[PDB]
Amino acid sequence: MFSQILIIKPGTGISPNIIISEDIFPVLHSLFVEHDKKFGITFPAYSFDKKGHLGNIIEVLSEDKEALASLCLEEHLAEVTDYVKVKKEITFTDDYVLFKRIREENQYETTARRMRKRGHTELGRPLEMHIKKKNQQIFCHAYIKVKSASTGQSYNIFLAPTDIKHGSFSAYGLL
Amino acid sequence: NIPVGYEVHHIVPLSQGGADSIKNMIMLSIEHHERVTEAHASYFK
Amino acid sequence: LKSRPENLSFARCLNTTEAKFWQTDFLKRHTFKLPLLITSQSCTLSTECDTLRIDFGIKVLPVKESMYSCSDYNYRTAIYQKIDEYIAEDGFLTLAKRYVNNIANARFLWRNRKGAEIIETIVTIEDKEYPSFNSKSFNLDTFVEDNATINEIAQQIADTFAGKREYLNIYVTCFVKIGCAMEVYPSQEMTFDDDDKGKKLFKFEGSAGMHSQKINNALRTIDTWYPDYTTYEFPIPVENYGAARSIGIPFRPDTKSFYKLIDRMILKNEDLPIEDKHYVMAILIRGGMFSKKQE
Repeated sequence: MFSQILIIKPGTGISPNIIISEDIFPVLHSLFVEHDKKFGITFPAYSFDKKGHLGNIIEVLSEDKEALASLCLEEHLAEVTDYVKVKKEITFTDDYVLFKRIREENQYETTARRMRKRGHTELGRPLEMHIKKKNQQIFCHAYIKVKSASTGQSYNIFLAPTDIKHGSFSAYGLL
Repeated sequence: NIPVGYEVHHIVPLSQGGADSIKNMIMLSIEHHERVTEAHASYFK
Repeated sequence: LKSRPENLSFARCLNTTEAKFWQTDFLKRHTFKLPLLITSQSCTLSTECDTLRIDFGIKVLPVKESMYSCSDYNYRTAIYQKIDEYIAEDGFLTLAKRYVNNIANARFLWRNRKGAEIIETIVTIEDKEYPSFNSKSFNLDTFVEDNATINEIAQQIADTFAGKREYLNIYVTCFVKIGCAMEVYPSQEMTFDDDDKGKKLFKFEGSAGMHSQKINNALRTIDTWYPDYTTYEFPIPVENYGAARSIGIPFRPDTKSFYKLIDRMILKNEDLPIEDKHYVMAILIRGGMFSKKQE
């Protein structure tokens, strides 16, 4: 579990979330889908509250030190030197908190046709306020704005830390 | 913070002279709140 | 001299004009310029040109007579004496260099700075075109005092600050290349409306522009002598309590809030380190209504 660290430079003029969702996330997603994807994403500043604030520090994890060396995080990122800082120090970490995606209900009219094409009951208005239940919690965690690379759209990825120390990672990096 | 699936409901309705004091409400389930509200609306109105 | 007077108000010494945007091409930026209209409105750059141009100006006045209102003559004499001591000590060169460095590194571009491939700013003083700036090669935290043109502008602005001339006019223009048919980020306005809560951008003279307050806030981001600076290593905008909304920690909450420094400087007449003098003179440059109750 060798870990490479990136620090978001504060007091610049752009919120750290925009820098995360603009340049770092597509680059790491492309590097993950190019490579085995075994690298994991860690946020060693997470602080859940009434609102799930993200933090300021990015960590990437790998089983192999040479895998992180070949990932070449020092390479590229030559235009974000004034916003994020990379360091050439990689070491095995004692703690590695993984993050899991909490993808959920989409919308009313979005799910309307795909629920009527199988669930022919046409329930309509009642109990669909249950969706207003679930989002009420899910709109309290940290998320990332990401554009759909393939299907020409954009959506939000909601994530939360989990206690499972090992597993299979997604294309983005979540467990 | 407020627990998920639980809402604040006053035992004495505010529309019928309820009080905004600590001793006036108890948290209830997401369904039982609706049942109490519908029963009170049916009784009064 | 036992307390601050009932009325005390200082006018600002660095006035900034509102900005406006234009569209052009990098190879023909010296020839033509096209307006950048506003299209939940959201502005965007046209599909032919690929360069955005921002023009604005600064008016500078001397600091000594910049005091607007005061209630006691002894306080005015004490303030004038301390300002004279600061002038005789250094000569306003450090703050001048920091301001011209904030101009040079183009901190006023804000969100439009990120993602650009080339930036070039031109500053003209008294119909004299100074050499151009490559604003990309400028770290946001460095405060280098070695550029020749930076020193040339710094001497003039410091001389205008202290007592040498009654006014100075600075005109700044900048070309930033972001690509073709991209999106720019103008300023916004208040939303007291109960309906249509979408963003309403700033429409200055029909085109798209940026507020003068935003440019001034970007320019006066030179405070580094705050406590715990070695634990953070980034300049903050100059403010009374030193509050920074980017993080959420007031770097000068009680012991280094401007009121107690000015009280110790004037009423107690105690000597201060040069960092505190820099902070107090920067605050006086910004201006305010540092007034007091009847006690």
